[PDB]
Amino acid sequence: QVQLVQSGAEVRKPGASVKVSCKASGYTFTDYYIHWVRQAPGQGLEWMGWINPNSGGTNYAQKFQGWVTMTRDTSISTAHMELRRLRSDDRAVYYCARGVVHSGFEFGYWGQGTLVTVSSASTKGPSVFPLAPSSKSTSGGTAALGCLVKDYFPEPVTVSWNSGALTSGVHTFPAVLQSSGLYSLSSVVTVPSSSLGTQTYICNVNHKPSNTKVDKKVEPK
Amino acid sequence: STLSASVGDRVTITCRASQSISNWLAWYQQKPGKAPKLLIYKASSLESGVPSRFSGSGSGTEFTLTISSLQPDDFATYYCQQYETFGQGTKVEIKRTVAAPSVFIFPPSDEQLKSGTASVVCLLNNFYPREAKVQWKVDNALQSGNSQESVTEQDSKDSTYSLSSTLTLSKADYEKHKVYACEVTHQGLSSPVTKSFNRGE
Amino acid sequence: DTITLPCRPAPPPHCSSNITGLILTRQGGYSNANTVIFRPSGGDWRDIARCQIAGTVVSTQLFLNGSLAEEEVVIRSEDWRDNAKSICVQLATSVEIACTGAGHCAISRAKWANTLKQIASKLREQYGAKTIIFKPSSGGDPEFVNHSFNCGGEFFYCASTQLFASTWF
Ligand SMILES: *[C@@H]1O[C@H](CO)[C@@H](O)[C@H](O)[C@H]1NC(C)=O
Ligand SMILES: *[C@@H]1O[C@H](CO)[C@@H](O)[C@H](O)[C@H]1NC(C)=O
Repeated sequence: QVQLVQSGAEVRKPGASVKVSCKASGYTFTDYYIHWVRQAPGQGLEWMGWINPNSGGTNYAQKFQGWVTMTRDTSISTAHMELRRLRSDDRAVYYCARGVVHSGFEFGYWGQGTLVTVSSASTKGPSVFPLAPSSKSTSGGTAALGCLVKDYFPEPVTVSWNSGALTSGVHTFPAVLQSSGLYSLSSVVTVPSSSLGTQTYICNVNHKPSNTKVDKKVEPK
Repeated sequence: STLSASVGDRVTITCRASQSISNWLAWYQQKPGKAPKLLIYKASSLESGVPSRFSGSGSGTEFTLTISSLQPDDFATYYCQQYETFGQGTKVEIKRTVAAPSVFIFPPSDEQLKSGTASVVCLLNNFYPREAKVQWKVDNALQSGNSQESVTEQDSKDSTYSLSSTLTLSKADYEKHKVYACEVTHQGLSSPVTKSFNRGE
Repeated sequence: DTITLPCRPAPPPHCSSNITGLILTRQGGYSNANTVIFRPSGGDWRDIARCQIAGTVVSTQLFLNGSLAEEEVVIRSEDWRDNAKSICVQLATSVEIACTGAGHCAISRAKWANTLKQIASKLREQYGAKTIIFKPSSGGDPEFVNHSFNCGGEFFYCASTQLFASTWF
């Protein structure tokens, strides 16, 4: 079983450095090349370079020549890639890939990916605000209501409605980075209009990095 | 570069690359939030653990990936690769009937209006296709540059999309205007649907 | 003028040999600016045995006391467009390297520069009328980032930075 396990998510200040690990298992670590491919949020795959685990040699792309350093540690079968002079546009996911050939570019084995975000912001709990339903939110026979999770850092954050007892019709939108450097999302849920005057809806927002757990009750009108 | 196909349709994705003596061309499939999977190497040869409905052919500079019959598992994004160069992705989504959006608007909460920033939220729920247009209006003045949109992925059952547009104003600017409205244009709507409110009511 | 390569430890003058070939690696990323960069091989020992032109002398980057070509410089590779496969270079006329014995091995700067242009010319036949650039090694273990070899059972390491720092239009 050939598997590649990478390090967890990393948050770095701009201009610092990040060292990502990629541990190999199930095969002879020193025989096969190891590549590194980054992927922007909605953009495509970008090859950065490979490293020769036996000789230690490397071959970076010209776009990254000078900003990337690839090393390996044969005692632990782990390949390291360090990126220096970090910038805000370097926020992406970095995969390590191994080919089916000894030194082929046909990548048949991938790591799970390492999310690396570069931001100047500091850890801050979210400010949870309700999205109250009213006549302006009763398009037809159904109604809509939600919670606005605003100004938190870093990702992620979990949103629950009535402590998992309400899942049908729930939509939790992906987080969007605001101009202030803080994340923000909205989680909505659609219920019958008759249930507004009979059911109570409380959203449970949970932020692990800041250790802040917020509960807000949404009321009609 | 989006492809709307149904279960059972035939899909041929064409990749324009350089000609190779050995026809070096690889295809990949990627799911949301998952690492890519190798489907085909050397233009035509398949991969172990890949269904036979995938195939490839490459003569000269035209290389194509073909799915004989789309299954629910095949709806993803596909990349072609030639050595270290990767191409643009081609997302294959599920095709269904047109569903008009359900428009909802939310004024800023009283709890928020203590911090100095007002947030109005316009919600478009359960619609197909993804191409929708939201236009903000403040005192019948068209707005631009002061909003952010967020779309969900295609739902697993009804195969629809959901969209949220948040208008962000300062409390000084919010309390200087009365009527706030988001207009919605969609193929399912015979006319633009407008949802507005008055500040304080 | 000569080119003095720092070597550790000091190789005796009788370990001087003839340079018969090189093994290179093309830099990844197609610049599309008629510019191709070549560095010493970032490959292991599998790349050297593929060339078959290296002699019985254990050696990296440069080939010592190997087999020469006939009347013309020959360039070979398993795939020319795969930057992961090394590029074997076989010289027509050898380049003599003489080690002083005080931690330095000398090479004729004129002869090395003349053979460097003929390698850049034969590479243009494989990649088009482009500018050829030679840069130092990208890194690695001491046996591969440096020009390494053995001589009677003793291991030697020489820095070859001065051999790969030229641009040819
Ligand atoms: C190469 O051959 C010469 C001439 O026979 C010899 O003196 C020298 O030691 C050889 N080089 C090596 C590295 O064995
Ligand atoms: C190198 O080749 C020359 C002829 O070109 C030969 O005389 C000599 O012995 C060889 N070896 C050395 C170490 O110069």
